[PDB]
Amino acid sequence: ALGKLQDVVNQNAQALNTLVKQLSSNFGAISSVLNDILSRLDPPEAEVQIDRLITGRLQSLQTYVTQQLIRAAEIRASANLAATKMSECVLGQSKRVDF
Amino acid sequence: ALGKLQDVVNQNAQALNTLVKQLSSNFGAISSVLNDILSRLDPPEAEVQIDRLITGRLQSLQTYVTQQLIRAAEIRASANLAATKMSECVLGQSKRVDF
Amino acid sequence: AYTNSFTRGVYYPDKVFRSSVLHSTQDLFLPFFSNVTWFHPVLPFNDGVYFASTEKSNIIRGWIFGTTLSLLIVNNATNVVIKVCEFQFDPFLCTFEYVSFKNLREFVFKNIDGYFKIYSKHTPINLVRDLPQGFSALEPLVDLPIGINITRFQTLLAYYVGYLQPRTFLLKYNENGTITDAVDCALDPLSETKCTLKSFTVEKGIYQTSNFRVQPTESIVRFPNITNLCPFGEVFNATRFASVYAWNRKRISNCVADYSVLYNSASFSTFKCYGVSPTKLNDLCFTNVYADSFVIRGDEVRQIAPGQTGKIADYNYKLPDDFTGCVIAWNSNNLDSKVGGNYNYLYRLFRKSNLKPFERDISTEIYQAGSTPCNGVEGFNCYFPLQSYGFQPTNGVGYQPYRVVVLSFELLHAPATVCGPKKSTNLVKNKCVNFNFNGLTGTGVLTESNKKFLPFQQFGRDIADTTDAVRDPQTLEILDITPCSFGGVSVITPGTNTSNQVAVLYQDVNCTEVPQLTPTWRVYSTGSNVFQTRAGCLIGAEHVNNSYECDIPIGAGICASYQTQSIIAYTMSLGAENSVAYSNNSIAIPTNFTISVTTEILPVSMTKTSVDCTMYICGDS
Amino acid sequence: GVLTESNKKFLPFQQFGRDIADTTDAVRDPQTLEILDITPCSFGGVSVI
Amino acid sequence: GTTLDSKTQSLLIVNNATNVVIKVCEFQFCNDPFNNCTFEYVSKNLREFVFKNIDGYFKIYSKHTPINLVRDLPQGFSALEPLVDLPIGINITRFQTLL
Amino acid sequence: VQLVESGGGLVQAGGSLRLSCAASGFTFSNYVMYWGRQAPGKGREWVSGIDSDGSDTAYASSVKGRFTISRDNAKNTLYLQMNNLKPEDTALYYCVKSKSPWTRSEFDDYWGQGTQVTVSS
Amino acid sequence: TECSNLLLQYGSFCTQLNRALTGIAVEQDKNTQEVFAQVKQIYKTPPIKDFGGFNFSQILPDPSKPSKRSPIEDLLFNKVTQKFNGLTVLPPLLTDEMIAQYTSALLAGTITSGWTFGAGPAL
Repeated sequence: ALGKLQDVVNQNAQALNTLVKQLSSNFGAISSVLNDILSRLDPPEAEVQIDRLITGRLQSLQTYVTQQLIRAAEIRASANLAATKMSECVLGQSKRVDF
Repeated sequence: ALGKLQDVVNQNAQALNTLVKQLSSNFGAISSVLNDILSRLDPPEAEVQIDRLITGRLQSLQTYVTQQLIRAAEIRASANLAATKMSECVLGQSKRVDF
Repeated sequence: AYTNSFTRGVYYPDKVFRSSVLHSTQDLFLPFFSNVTWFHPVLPFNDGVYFASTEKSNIIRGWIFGTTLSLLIVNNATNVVIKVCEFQFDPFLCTFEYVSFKNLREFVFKNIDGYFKIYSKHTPINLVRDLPQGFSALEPLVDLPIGINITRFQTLLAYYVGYLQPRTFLLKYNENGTITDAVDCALDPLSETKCTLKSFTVEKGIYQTSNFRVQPTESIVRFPNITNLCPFGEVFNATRFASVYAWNRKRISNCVADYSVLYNSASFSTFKCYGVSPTKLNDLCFTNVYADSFVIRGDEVRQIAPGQTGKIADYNYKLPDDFTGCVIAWNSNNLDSKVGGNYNYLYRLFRKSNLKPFERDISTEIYQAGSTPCNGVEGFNCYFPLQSYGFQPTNGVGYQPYRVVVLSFELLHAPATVCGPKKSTNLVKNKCVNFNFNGLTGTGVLTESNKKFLPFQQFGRDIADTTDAVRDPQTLEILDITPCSFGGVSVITPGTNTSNQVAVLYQDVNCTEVPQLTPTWRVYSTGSNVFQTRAGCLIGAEHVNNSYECDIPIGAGICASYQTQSIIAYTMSLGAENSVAYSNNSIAIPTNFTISVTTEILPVSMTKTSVDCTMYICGDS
Repeated sequence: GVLTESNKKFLPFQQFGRDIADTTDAVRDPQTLEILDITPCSFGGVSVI
Repeated sequence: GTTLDSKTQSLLIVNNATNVVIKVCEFQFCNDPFNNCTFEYVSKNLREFVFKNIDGYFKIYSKHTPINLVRDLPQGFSALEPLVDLPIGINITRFQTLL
Repeated sequence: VQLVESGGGLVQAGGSLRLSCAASGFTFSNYVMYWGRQAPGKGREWVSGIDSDGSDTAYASSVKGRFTISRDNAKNTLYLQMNNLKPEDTALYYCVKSKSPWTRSEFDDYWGQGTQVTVSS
Repeated sequence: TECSNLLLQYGSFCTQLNRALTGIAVEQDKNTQEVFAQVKQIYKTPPIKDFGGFNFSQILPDPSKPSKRSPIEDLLFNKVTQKFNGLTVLPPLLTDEMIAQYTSALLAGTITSGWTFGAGPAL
């Protein structure tokens, strides 16, 4: 019965989990552990690996933020509909059919 | 007259033909065909070329997905308004002016 | 003998604790429901082995592993000996020496990265002549990194032998941290669905699990039937090479070109291929090849390369920044030098400007160095446009003559008369094959065409700029390239709480193009339960001729439900019929009423989050 | 991070646990043979009112 | 060619005796025409040809069409296919035709 | 960068010799080392090549089927085992750094100390 | 396959994109269901169009045509008017004939029983 409330929690939790999992992908670099590249490679070579990880992580953060911005708009539409339903069904009697 | 339906169909046509046409760009490598890179280099550097095509096509697909996700919200708002119009005009007589 | 290992061979993948989680491990495990061998003998060790033995009086002692039957593990009355040695093995009953049916023993043997891992578990049984039904995990026992190779094994002494194969499992870690259940992810569509949603229970619905692609049945190469080898020797084993400012350009065409002849020739001091890896030239094809030959000192050989700068690069012979070919240079001191200093080789040193690439200059006008017109006055303020060479074999090696050739070719998508040594194969059509035309590697289904190409066009192209039409390099027929049939795989499942049956949906295929663990997967591949809809090939549901409310939506007006029990496929019905008895003088009026309370649920807010840029991306670095 | 005692029971062969996101949360100490929880070193946002 | 004499190389195309001749020999041309070599591929009707100078290449595009009109280029559209790309390696600044 | 080669000597037909050289100033795992010989007073030649990993080995057509090439990445050592050796092979042998990584093109920017190899009966 | 292995090192971007497009595609059937499935039953008009002079012939379904559509829906369908690289077009769950059936049911309900069927039994 409460799928509409549950799916919001499911999607948000899944998106945070995916954002965390992307921290464990090498993004075409030697490895995902910054301390390891800084440990086993010299500055001139370690810099390129760090930069590739930075690009991948920044892109992942960007995609998470954009998906959150898109979902928030739908939740705001639902909040506006719920506020309208409150003001026109609870604080009054409505004539709009099936509203 | 039927401008809105045709516009939706056309915005689906382009931005998808654009996605297909974007599958043939160098993005900084020697060729726009993976096999052309594969049949012309050893993996230690065909890797670099494939990586550049991968980054380009990944940005392209992500941008297309974002635009589609945004267009989906517009169509969804239109469909919710259409359902409201169906319920209030078709299944009754409305007292809303110009609705 | 043989038997069925229902659910065995699951071992803790690593020494990491997990709780109430459902993990996904890709590692070498024993597939469930597997035919495994039953014994009461030399046995190979492919990659891993599941050894399970039922005994009561310890009729078994241990094992022997290795290839040249090597390490012994044995269990005498009380203790056990572990050591690798050169022994006097048909057995019957150093680097390291670790000498330390009611009862059932399961052992897992793996040697990966040279590390030997043993996993074990014991359980009581009151059964005979059969593998017990149940689930049990095999804990690790001891890790010995002997670092030796092993190919076969044999025990020391009934038992069963199972082999581990690369598989992915959904494991179930309980609150106490023990694997109480698992899912073989490749056994059947239902297990794959349980993999996509990481849970052992799947609610009713439709789920997209994987992608299905028809596979290339064979491989086809079509190359020109020309035979004469390219006269590479005439270019290399020639008489003499022209002075650099007049570099001979000799074309190579209509010939099979083996390049292994140049590779095996070990008289080349610099062989660096620029546009292509050298080891792939023998399979490519080329439009035309230009060999530019001339002689330059070893120090100035570095000028002959794409995108560089120098006197020979600007005034004499320029390789463009996008050059395609290989640069070959070698020493010819014995054949291109005089005793008193040879000056037959000349170069241009006094020019009015640079040269665009592949531009030859034979200008013979006096160069000006002063501000006055030369008027044919050689000497002060007016130099001769060329310069000479000094060739004595008594100098440093950097000054010796080097016959240098640039094997320039255009690798364009063009007729490509030149090719490498590759054996053409018969042309097969209408089948998904991994073809190869003139180096245009790719896979697809080739059919006859109704197209017309221009007599110089080599192949067609799609809007995506991908090859979709070719002409046969041997018969000049237009072939149609269509990518091999494919689609998504969807599993039509009534909830696992209801039944373990599933139906399979293939997206965008014809039910003939669909042909997988056979004892489970193949059942959902044939039979009289295959239905073709507008959403693709539906396998595992019966097409009934009734109509009901949509229970699981397939697509294009088709829904599938679990009824009698089996799965049905029906064209959904919108609702019950009716006909209001309308009349010009007939009205209907309610005589009673109802008070009905209903519910609407509307999401209002969502969790408020805040992610740090530096802490997420770089953390503490 | 910060190390403190816990009450989770590792299996004897297990050496260090993780979370639902496969991140280090628990480690079994080498010498004392106990179970320890590892927690993130504290971080937060600073707001000015 | 650059200079139309023995000094610089000069491409030459002729149709005579049912045969076309394409030398690169720096011929000696008189000022009203109607040595060292490189190659010789010695082998109203509105003729249309396109010439250009690429790296080591001289491309000859061509198309022939039946026309009956005088005093100008005709109307209409017709594409000019390629016929050959002569492998000529000279620098060109001027040219002249032959009747 | 520092290179000193080891091995070489008076070798009769069918004999064997081992050449080794280390590379310092760079880890040497990435770069590819070739084997080069110059007969005295003649041109230099390319004898054999090794891939950066060690999986891919190439030889001159002259030494194909007769010589064994091997190198160890971990102590930075390149070896050459030679079979069916003859007075034909007499030359000064060079192990060279190819300046670059993870590529198969065969030529050397640098030249090592070299070894004096005398072949006689 | 080298491209596939390199792609696997960029985390799960591809899974995210496939899931997003799947959500859009499933929403496109929720939209149609909400707009058109506003009624439980499927009403049918009386055989004879004697509605007191109002001729609904230009909006009611036509038995003659094979799509059982009204003339205006016919004009709407007329006036509004493939290669694959991983691209796929899923078929809509509700066919156009079914949308025509839903519209016919709503029209029949309005003509024969007023707005009474939008709140309860058709009167």
